[PDB]
Amino acid sequence: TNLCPFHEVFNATRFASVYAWNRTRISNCVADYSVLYNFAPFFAFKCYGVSPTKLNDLCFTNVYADSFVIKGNEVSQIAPGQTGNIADYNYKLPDDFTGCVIAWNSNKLDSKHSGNYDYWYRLFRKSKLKPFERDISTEIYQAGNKPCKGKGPNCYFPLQSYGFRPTYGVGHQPYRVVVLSFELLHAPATVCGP
Amino acid sequence: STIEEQAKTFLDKFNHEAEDLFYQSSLASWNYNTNITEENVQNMNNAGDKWSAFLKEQSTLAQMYPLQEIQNLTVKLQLQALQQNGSSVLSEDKSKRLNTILNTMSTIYSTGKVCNPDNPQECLLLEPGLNEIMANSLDYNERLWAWESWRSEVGKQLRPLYEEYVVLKNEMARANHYEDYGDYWRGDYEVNGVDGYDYSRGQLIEDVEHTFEEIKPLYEHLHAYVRAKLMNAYPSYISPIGCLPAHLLGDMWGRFWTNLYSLTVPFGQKPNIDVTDAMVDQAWDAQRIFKEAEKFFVSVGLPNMTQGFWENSMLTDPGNVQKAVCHPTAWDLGKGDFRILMCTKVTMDDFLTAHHEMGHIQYDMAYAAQPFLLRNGANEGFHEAVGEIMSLSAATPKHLKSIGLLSPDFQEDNETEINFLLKQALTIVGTLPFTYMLEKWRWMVFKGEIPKDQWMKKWWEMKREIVGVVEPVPHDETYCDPASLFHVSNDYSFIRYYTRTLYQFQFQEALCQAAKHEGPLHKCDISNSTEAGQKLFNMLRLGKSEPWTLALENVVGAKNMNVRPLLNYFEPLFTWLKDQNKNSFVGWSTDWSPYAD
Ligand SMILES: *[C@@H]1O[C@H](CO)[C@@H](O)[C@H](O)[C@H]1NC(C)=O
Ligand SMILES: *[C@@H]1O[C@H](CO)[C@@H](O)[C@H](O)[C@H]1NC(C)=O
Ligand SMILES: *[C@@H]1O[C@H](CO)[C@@H](O)[C@H](O)[C@H]1NC(C)=O
Ligand SMILES: *[C@@H]1O[C@H](CO)[C@@H](O)[C@H](O)[C@H]1NC(C)=O
Ligand SMILES: *[C@@H]1O[C@H](CO)[C@@H](O)[C@H](O)[C@H]1NC(C)=O
Ligand SMILES: *[C@@H]1O[C@H](CO)[C@@H](O)[C@H](O)[C@H]1NC(C)=O
Ligand SMILES: [Cl-]
Ligand SMILES: [Zn+2]
Repeated sequence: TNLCPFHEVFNATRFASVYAWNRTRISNCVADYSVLYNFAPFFAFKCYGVSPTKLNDLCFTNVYADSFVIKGNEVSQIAPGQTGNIADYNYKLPDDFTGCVIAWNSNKLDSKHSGNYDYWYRLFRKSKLKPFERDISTEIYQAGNKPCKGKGPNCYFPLQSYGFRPTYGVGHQPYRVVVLSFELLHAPATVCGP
Repeated sequence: STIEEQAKTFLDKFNHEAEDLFYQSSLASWNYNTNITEENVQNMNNAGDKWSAFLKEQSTLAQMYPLQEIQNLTVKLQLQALQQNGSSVLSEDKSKRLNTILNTMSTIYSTGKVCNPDNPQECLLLEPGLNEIMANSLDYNERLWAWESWRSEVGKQLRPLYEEYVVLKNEMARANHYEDYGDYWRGDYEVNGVDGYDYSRGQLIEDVEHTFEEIKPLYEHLHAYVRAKLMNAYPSYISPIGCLPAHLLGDMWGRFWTNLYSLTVPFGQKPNIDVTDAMVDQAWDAQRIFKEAEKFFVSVGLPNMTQGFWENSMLTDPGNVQKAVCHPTAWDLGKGDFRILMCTKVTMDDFLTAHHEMGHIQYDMAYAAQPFLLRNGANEGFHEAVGEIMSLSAATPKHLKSIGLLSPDFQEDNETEINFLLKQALTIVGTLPFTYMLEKWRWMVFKGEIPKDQWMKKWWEMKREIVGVVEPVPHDETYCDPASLFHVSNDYSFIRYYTRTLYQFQFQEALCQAAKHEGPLHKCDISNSTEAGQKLFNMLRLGKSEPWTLALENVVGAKNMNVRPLLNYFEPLFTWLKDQNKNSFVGWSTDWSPYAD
């Protein structure tokens, strides 16, 4: 009757930024899923490859949970086969993904007056990302012709800040996002429902 | 490789940085204006200084992108609106001279004081002293004293300062490839590279002249009626064919004739619409007023107010402990935050002003999705027009009866509507010749058609020719009387009000046609018509990314300013007025003056 660290993943304090999406590996559990329901009033529960009521009757070999914070529109942006600055330069989700996404509103823990500048995201990369990629770049971008060195007039630092403050609109408000991925492949499933 | 995509990049960086910096600056301004202290002044000063430094830095950097190699229209507009260096093209010495002169104008106008000739220690400001004096006193001598003392006290100081102001402004205009500063201000309505929608810098002059040509006849008819009423009131001061004295127009400069209603009312025995008693009887408060205006905007299909708007905006005078300046202003701080600040009182006037401000808020929220450099009206004249059209719609007695503030037994009749339209004319018709006068005078002063030693001579000659107002006291070229106005002394364009006057009635006629309403336009209401709301939104979402002509056509289907809505809206008052004016002289003679006997 060993349970997952679901409380330990949905109740942290320092969810990393989207340019470095923290990955927790889930195995050797029995998987309580009433906690996936009772936790917070929620804002989005779009499940794709699994029925969201028919999940306790399934067995999985390995499950991955990735948690990070984004703005309001980007929550709708995270979806199979989409476009935009968060789905093309920070986080890409595969078109054949089978799992559930989680999005609730964090306004009391991850929020402060006088601004919050600890979180970041990436608007600039040479090309498109591939599904499930981590890329902590440090290089300076380039326009099309200049052999520039450092932070040239056409060569910028490709990291910005998520200015967060508690007097912001809902559309720009700092939602907390975690994505749950399963694998329906023939192998000994170490996680099952009671 | 190409330069346009580099511009795209640079703009992509600029929008994101500017959102945060401008939010900080505007939040500092808000917390200053809601709470008047000193450290708040320090904070807003720091924030504005940072914001201005960011602007000058971005302009200096992006100036290296030449506009001749951009094809995307939105990118071109973004980079052009960015690239206007404005004062920085001029030398630093002349720049600091200009800013010192500007601050000097601001201090002289805001702190100008006049003292009565009997008590040297008893002196009055313009606001509220002289404003109340010429807005409430019926004594000819007191109005004359206020007018002459204020002008002789402010214009004489501001004359050479204004001369150097015009000199530097012309220099910087010629630096920025403009022939005159008037052309710099006319550049607001400019669009290029859009076929079937272009507009030249002289086209605005031609259009405003032609429109005034069509709007004049109502104006001399109203002038004749007001002259008859004033001569009835003041037999010994007003000639039956001469121009009206300047200090008998209801405000400090003859800008509005809203005051003269009590003296020029056609039927002084018919009741006036005032639901202030209805406000107190039903115990209405600010929250209920703004919920009323909320559901009014909902009725056409516009969205609700955001939760932050109701939560954090200051909807009442914050007591006596903390002081605030509550001129009705709508603030768009960005990042999905919108606010309203004005001292609500329980009167129908504040009831209309609330609708106007929430119209501003809806306009601002509509184009929130546009980029940072284009989040503004298609031109300058759309914001306040959209604000005022909601007030015009809400002022209709039909809406008042519908929302239970006017008794259904109230009897609408010809006399009451005649009084109402005469009030609306005294508010609206009176200002059009004055705005045309001031703007055209400024334009020909900047262009150089009037040498220095007859500016005021030409000014008053053209007034007696056009607006039909003659000075009661002769002046020499030592005065700078036009600078005695807020807009003239503090660097604002003024044709905006004429443009707004045309635009709001164009919009009203179009929407009222869309609302399938029958009868006089002044009784038209747009509520409960979602088609009107979607028509409004179909231009609301645009911002200023496309030409203003296209935005105007999106609402009215016409590509230019036109005067038919105004004349059609005032036609019954026009026929009443020409009915009365059969036994009075129409027109004004420029030679007669109060000081010539
Ligand atoms: C997180 O844990 C603390 C105790 O460690 C608990 O009080 C709190 O309720 C938890 N968070 C939520 C959202 O329940
Ligand atoms: C998530 O963050 C914790 C604490 O910062 C760290 O120990 C863990 O390795 C991270 N997991 C990742 C980056 O996958
Ligand atoms: C206004 O600012 C002063 C200065 O800090 C402060 O003491 C006061 O509480 C403020 N009043 C408000 C926020 O209503
Ligand atoms: C201009 O660029 C924007 C975004 O880069 C694009 O949506 C639009 O279609 C472009 N228009 C033209 C005329 O190139
Ligand atoms: C928001 O608008 C809807 C649509 O009319 C309305 O039913 C609802 O009451 C509004 N919200 C509030 C808090 O009144
Ligand atoms: C608009 O429709 C509502 C809903 O029936 C009604 O209560 C209100 O009186 C209507 N107003 C007008 C002006 O027709
Ligand atoms: Cl005047
Ligand atoms: Zn307004």
